[PDB]
Order: sequence, then structure tokens, then C-alpha cells
Amino acid sequence: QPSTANGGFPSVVVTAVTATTSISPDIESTWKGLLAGESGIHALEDEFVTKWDLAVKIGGHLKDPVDSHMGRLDMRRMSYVQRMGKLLGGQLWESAGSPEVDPDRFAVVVGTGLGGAERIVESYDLMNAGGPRKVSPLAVQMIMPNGAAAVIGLQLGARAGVMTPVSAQSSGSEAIAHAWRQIVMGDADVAVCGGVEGPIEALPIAAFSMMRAMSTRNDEPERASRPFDKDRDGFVFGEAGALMLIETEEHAKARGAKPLARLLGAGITSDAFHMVAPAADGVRAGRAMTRSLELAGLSPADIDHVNAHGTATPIGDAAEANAIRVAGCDQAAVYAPKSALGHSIGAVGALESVLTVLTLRDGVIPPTLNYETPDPEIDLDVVAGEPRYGDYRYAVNNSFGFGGHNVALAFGRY
Amino acid sequence: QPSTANGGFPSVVVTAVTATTSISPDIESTWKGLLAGESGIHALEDEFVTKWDLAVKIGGHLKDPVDSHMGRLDMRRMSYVQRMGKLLGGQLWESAGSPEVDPDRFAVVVGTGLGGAERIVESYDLMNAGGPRKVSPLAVQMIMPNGAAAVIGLQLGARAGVMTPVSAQSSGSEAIAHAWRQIVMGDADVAVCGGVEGPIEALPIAAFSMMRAMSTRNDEPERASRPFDKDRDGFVFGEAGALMLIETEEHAKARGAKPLARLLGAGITSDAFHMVAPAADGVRAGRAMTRSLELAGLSPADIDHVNAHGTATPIGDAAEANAIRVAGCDQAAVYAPKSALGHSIGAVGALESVLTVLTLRDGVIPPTLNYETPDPEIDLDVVAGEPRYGDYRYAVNNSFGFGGHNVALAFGRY
Ligand SMILES: CCCCCCCCCCCCCCCC(=O)O[C@H](COC(=O)CCCCCCCC[C@H](C)CCCCCCCC)COP(=O)(O)O
Ligand SMILES: CCCCCCCCCCCCCCCC(=O)O[C@H](COC(=O)CCCCCCCC[C@H](C)CCCCCCCC)COP(=O)(O)O
Ligand SMILES: C=C/C(C)=C/[C@@]1(C)SC(=O)C(C(=O)C(F)(F)F)=C1O
Ligand SMILES: C=C/C(C)=C/[C@@]1(C)SC(=O)C(C(=O)C(F)(F)F)=C1O
Ligand SMILES: [K+]
Ligand SMILES: [K+]
Repeated sequence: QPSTANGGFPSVVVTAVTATTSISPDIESTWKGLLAGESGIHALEDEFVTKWDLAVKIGGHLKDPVDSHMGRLDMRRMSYVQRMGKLLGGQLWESAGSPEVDPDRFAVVVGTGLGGAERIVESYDLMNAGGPRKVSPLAVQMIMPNGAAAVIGLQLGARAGVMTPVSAQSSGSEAIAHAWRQIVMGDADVAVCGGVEGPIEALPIAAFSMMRAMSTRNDEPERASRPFDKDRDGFVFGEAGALMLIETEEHAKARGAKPLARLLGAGITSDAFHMVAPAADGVRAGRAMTRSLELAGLSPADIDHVNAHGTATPIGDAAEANAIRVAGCDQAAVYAPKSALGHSIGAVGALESVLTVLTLRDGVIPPTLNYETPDPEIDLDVVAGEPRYGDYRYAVNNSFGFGGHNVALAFGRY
Repeated sequence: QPSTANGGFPSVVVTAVTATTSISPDIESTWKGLLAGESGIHALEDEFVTKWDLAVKIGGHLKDPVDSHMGRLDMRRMSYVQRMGKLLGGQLWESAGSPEVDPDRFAVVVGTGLGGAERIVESYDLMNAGGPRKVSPLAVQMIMPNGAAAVIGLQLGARAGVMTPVSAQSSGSEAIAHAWRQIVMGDADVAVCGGVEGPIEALPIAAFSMMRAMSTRNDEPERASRPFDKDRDGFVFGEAGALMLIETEEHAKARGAKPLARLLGAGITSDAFHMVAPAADGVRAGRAMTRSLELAGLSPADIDHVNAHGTATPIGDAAEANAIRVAGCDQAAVYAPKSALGHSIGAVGALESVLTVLTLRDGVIPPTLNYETPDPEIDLDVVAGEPRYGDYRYAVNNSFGFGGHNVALAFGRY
């Protein structure tokens, strides 16, 4: 029975990470902010909020907007998730030391929730106003949801496959799972993986608001996202994109890269319960966690830390507490980063996987913000108030998505 | 190292297929039609053609529209690709004998090019006319590109993962590739897999036309799609969707399912060349074919048949001919079904995978339509004029996608 622990799968390490967030464009600065209790969530100052008088008037825009780094041709030839992909792909490579790798052993797996959807609406308006010849010859390649992964693949020269798993809010973690499978199956030795997502805009706010999923605590934006708290009232948008570089331990050693963590195993399951509510019992979600432990070669008692999906809906957080119990991981120290960074949909599982790596690298879990009144249906060890220090040696990052998708990633200290 | 031939992977069999096409809603009648030299391509009668005076006036709508099978509630609460996926998933399951399987060992993998995009422009229009509270509460779950796979997962009860790989025109084959991986890695014993795609409409025609990729042979619609022909001048749309049921041979035998064929291995690579032109040398595309043979345990000398992606662009077919040579597969009999069925984008690799399976089951390849003047740069054995009967044992199905994606599937006669 192959596991990582028993040498049945090659050892896979994380050797570089990059992310842009509502706190900082610099992941090390985001991480210092989080440990200091900073939130990226503010009053939205966009004119679209007053134009439409939106019920939701809070969110975290990126600290450093993607397009301040894009030249004239990038703005007219890529959709926004493609520009974010290019920006992060170059940062990651530079952070990695700009390695010269074998392109034929180099894969890219990048998830996103939707793709270049603004170009859909642009092409629709252009054609309605001026006919079919007003549609750009670039529209197809900007719009297609594999667009961002493909821009990264072209940019960095990856020829062992470029893949885009889409599973709504779990896409960013699912991508890192498929990258790990591609390596252990022997299709690649090195992979860039993670997730990108669009910015906060009026139409996405309108659509999730009609699901009654979003916090409307507009008077205290930094207090609004309260995962696992008794007084939680839904999620808050917080923009992000994140990528990491993973490679076999052999490949990293040959080029002198210092690992940040190990990526030990991944589990994907599905609920077959409901399209937009997680099964309350957490059973299939718990089993995604268990399967990541089986592939890693770990037991539940090994898991020191869980990085919760923790969206701060009443229903979502209760199902996830039940899933953590099913997996036997409810004595782990838990963090819910959406408390501070909000929800970035297709990117967020990637961002939170990067945070999980940093917890293992640095031996610390940031405080979950706004965690003030424990909820008795949630009987979890939620880290709050101040950071929790410790010699953490194994952690699980959870992500789930509309459609019933459950993804868990098992990481270890290097 | 593990292969199907050496027993390192479990044996995986195809036990049911379903597809709706421009020739027939019934895959067995599609197949009889193809063998009789029928084309599904006609003059488009839609009012949108004359409204916009589109340069392209030809293509193949489904013989039997998806929505002649849909209630008005489904029409309001699913996107088109979800409706297609629900229709096909129920037909497939019925064809399989409505098996009772273990939901926790049952996965769904279904690709699509874009997703529920008509609900994006609908939501946009609604909000522009009446504000954010006019957007449907179901809009997110109809729009998300994992929506179709998730509908099928919920309909059929799949709890071992629901996955949507997006790779533009290769998505449908890539979905069968990941379903095969999901079974051989031990995450599932049974999977529903394939591709769905939306119908021909004005804005998709405008966007692909503006790339100068489409045939405009409007006076002779059935003669327009000419893969590998010297006078080819671009692709023709032909609607489709297709799913197959795959399962371990053990699982099939246990429920008394007769296999249609064996699914032996899958190879996925990428070009890192250009976003919308394939690499002219065919090298990475050929290595996708080679990887599928490695995993099957086959050599190129074993291959009897290649089902070509064969879009009928000048550069596309030339690059694929080079690919087949790189893989050592250029002595095989080649069929290009887009000649008769046209291009259905995210569904097409699934449709052509089902055709490959029927070639192997029945020992016959349909004629490539319109193949009249051999092109010296192609130098392939293109089956043409009449169906070719033979004792086919091993076949490769090729699909490629914008972004530089290459997918090959190796199938065997059962
Ligand atoms: C991280 C939190 C946010 C997550 C939100 C994720 C939602 C999906 C991502 C959508 C991508 C949007 C990209 C925006 C690019 C941009 O900025 O376009 C502005 C101007 O506005 C626009 O064009 C808005 C056009 C809207 C595009 C259609 C969005 C449809 C959303 C659906 C109705 C609801 C969400 C579906 C989500 C499904 C997947 C996840 C479950 C440039 O402005 P200017 O320079 O022209 O002045
Ligand atoms: C097989 C060939 C086709 C392949 C085409 C693939 C393109 C993707 C298809 C997307 C889904 C289309 C579903 C249409 C639903 C339908 O039928 O709605 C009509 C009324 O028109 C409409 O609303 C058209 C709505 C337009 C939707 C936006 C399409 C944007 C397309 C992009 C600009 C260009 C294509 C990008 C593809 C990228 C991915 C693949 C590389 C019935 O009207 P009614 O009488 O029922 O009221
Ligand atoms: C099957 C539905 C699932 C997994 C829904 C979850 C918990 S996953 C997710 O991100 C999410 C949210 O965004 C929401 F709606 F705010 F809670 C959810 O409601
Ligand atoms: C990287 C670009 C690729 C693989 C383009 C291909 C050959 S894949 C594909 O389906 C396709 C077409 O549909 C087109 F445009 F008709 F030729 C192509 O142009
Ligand atoms: K998480
Ligand atoms: K093919």
C-alpha cells in the first residue's frame, strides 16, 4: 500500500510560495500582519456600492492592485485572472531563484472559480452595440477558464501538462492536490500550483447575496467575518491569489533549494448531498481528511494543526467541525484565516495552503479574529486572542466548494 | 514501473456509453450513420445568422435538442450544460442497467469549455435593468463551471469525488484521463466521465470567427469540414455531449456488466509554445501519445488506429500529423470524426473517445468525410470513401486544446 511515510510515493517538498492579499502584496508581510492580529477587511469605497445600494458594503480589496503592475498590452490581451497569474508566476519563479528546470518534467496546475468572465460581458456588449466584428480575436483565450494556468505555463515554460481543476471554493487546494498527484505518478518532478480569482465587483456581490450567504455587518467591517463564533452571519469577500512551487525532494536537493515544508498527501471526495450546502454530518468531508492521512502515512493523532475552510456561515462552520471530528482531528489547534483575509473563492484554498506551510515553517498559528463567543456545536480548539506557538510537525489544510467538493491537503514540517 | 499490461495498474473497462450529436440523440444510430457516410452539418436556419449576417452560416445543431426533454422548472433552475449533463447522466445510468454501486467508491469527472455562461449575461442584464436583487438566488450554482459535473454527481450519488478539468477543446478527453487516474490510484472503483458543451449561438460564432479558424464554405455545408484534406479551410461547429461509464474489470464482472472496451492509459502534456496555435513540431503532443502507451504497457508498433483530433485548420492538422510521427503511430489507420460531426469544443474529446470505443467493439472505422486530395505534409493512412473493417486491438484517441494542452487516451478491444 503506497504512502509517503513508507517510501511508496516520492518525497515532495514546497520550495517557494507567493501570494497577494488584502493585507499586503508580500506574503511574509501578510504573515507578520496576521500574527499581529491585522484584518484586511474594510468599508468598500467603490462607487458601485452606492450606485446599486448594495446590502453588503464591506470586503478586502488587494492592498496592492494587480493592474498597477501590468503594461499597456497586458491590459488589452489578458483577462484579470490572467494578469494576476502572470504577476504571481513571475514573483514565484524569482523567489525560487529563477531555476533552469527541464520543461518536459515541469507542470502547472492552477484553479480558479470562473475565469475571464468580464471579457464575456465585454464581448456581449460590444457585439450588441456594433456586431460580430467588434468581438476581439483574443476573446476566446482570455475567457476560457484554463486561461490563467495557460498563461503561467507559457510564461514559465511548463511542458509536462497545464491543468485547471474547477470546484468553486475548493479549486485552489484541489489544484495543489492534482499537482502532487502528477508528481507522485511520475508525470512531473516540479510543479507550480495554486489559485487565482477575480476582484470584488457588484455582480458577484449581488449573486452571493441572493443566496443569503454574506455578512452585512457594515458598521464594523473588521468584526464581520467571525468563523466558528456564535454570532457569525456569513462570509466576507477578501481578494487574493497564491501559488507555490513543489518538487521532489531529490530535485530540490540537486539545485540547492531550501524546502519550506513537505506536501505529504491529498484527499478529494464529494458529498452527493446538496449543490450549495455541505452535508451537516461532515462524513464525506471528514473522509477527504482521512484519505490525505492514508496517503501521507499518518494517523489522526499526528495532526497538530488544521487550517479550517471556516467561511463563517452558520451552516458551513458547523458541518466542518463535524468533519474534523469524523476524521479524529478535533484535538488539533484550529485556525480560520478567512476571519482576517476573507474569502477569495477559487484562490482561497491555495492561499490557505500557503498559510499552512508557513505555520509549519515558523511554529506558530495566528489568532482567528473575532472569535469571542464559543459555539457549543463547535467544540474545536480555535486559536484566538494571541498566536499559538508550538513545534507543529503535521497539519491539514481543508477546502470545500459548491457542488459538494471536499479537498484536504496533508503537510509536514521539513 | 507500473503499467496496465504488467498488472501494476488495475484493469479498467468501459461498460456503457451515451452521446447526443448532430446526427442522432442515440449513440448507436450516430454510429450507424457515420458508417453510412452521413454528415450532421447543415445550413444554419437560426434567425441570429441573418440578424448579424454572420460570415459562418453552417454547423450541426443536435438532431434532438436537449430541451425537448426538460421541464420548465429545469429550464429556470439549471444552465444549459447542466441540463445536458442531467439528460446524459440518466441515459447512461439506464444503459448500464441502473447499477447499485457503493457511492463512496463512485466518482464523476466531466469537462466543459466554459460552463453556464448564458446565466452570466442573463444576470448582468437583469441587474442592469432592475438592480442587484433581481439576480437569481440560483445564479452562482448554474454559472460555476463545475456545475454540470456536480449535477451528475448529485443525480447519480457519487461520493468519491466530482471533478471538472478545463482544457478548452481537450477537456472531454482530459476528464476521462483523470477518471482513469482516480481509479488506478485507488480513489474509486467506478466513474462517470466525459464532456458537455453549449449549443451553437451567435456570440460563440463571432468569437471563433474573429480568430479566422472557421470554415466559411457556406454553399456546401456537408463538404465544409475537411480534416487532413489539401483544401481544408478551418473547423465547423457540431453540437454534442458524451459520457461513458468506466470501472475496474473486477467491479464489472461482479455485477455482470459486459465491457465495450478497455481503457488502458492516458497521457497529458503541454506545448509551452503559443496560446492558440499548436507547436508545429508535434513533439509534446506526440509525447502525450507516448505517455499513454507507457502507462498501457504498449509500444507504438502495437497501435492499429488513431482517432485524430483533426479540426481541419491548415496548421492544426499538420501539427497533429507531426505528433503522430513523433509517437511512432503513423502506420496506424487514422479517422477524423469532425469531418462528419463537427467540433463540440469541451465535449468533443469525450464524443471521440466513445467513437474509439465503438471502433474497437465493432472492428470498423468510419470513413473520414471530404477527404479528396491528399496533402503531402500529412502522409497518414486516412480512412476514407467507405468504412474500413479490421481486427483492431489497440487505438489512441487524441485531443488538443487552446492553452497548449495535449491529451491522449489508449484504448483496447475487450
Ligand atoms: C476575492 C473576492 C472576490 C471574488 C469574486 C469572484 C467572482 C467570480 C469572478 C468574476 C470575475 C470578474 C473580473 C472583473 C474584472 C474587473 O475588475 O472588471 C472591472 C469592471 O467590472 C466589470 O467588468 C464587472 C464584470 C462582471 C463579470 C461577470 C461576473 C459574474 C458573476 C456571477 C453572476 C456570480 C458569480 C459566479 C461565481 C461562480 C464560481 C464560484 C462558485 C474593471 O473595471 P474598469 O477598469 O473597466 O473601470
Ligand atoms: C457545438 C458547438 C457549440 C460550441 C460553443 C461553445 C461556446 C461556449 C458556450 C457557452 C454556453 C452557451 C449556452 C447558450 C444558452 C442558449 O442556448 O441560450 C440561447 C439564447 O442565446 C443566448 O443566451 C446566448 C448567450 C451567450 C452566452 C455567452 C457566451 C460567451 C462566448 C464567448 C464570448 C466565446 C466562446 C468562449 C469559449 C471559451 C471556452 C472554450 C475554449 C437560446 O435562446 P432561447 O430561445 O432559449 O431564449
Ligand atoms: C456543498 C456546499 C458547500 C461545500 C458549501 C460551503 C461550506 S464551501 C464555501 O466556500 C461556502 C461558502 O462560500 C459560503 F456560502 F459562504 F459559506 C460554503 O457554503
Ligand atoms: C495550442 C493550441 C491548439 C492545440 C490549437 C488547436 C489545434 S486544438 C483545437 O481544437 C483547435 C481548433 O478548434 C481550431 F481552432 F479549429 F483549429 C486548434 O486550433
Ligand atoms: K483552510
Ligand atoms: K480524436
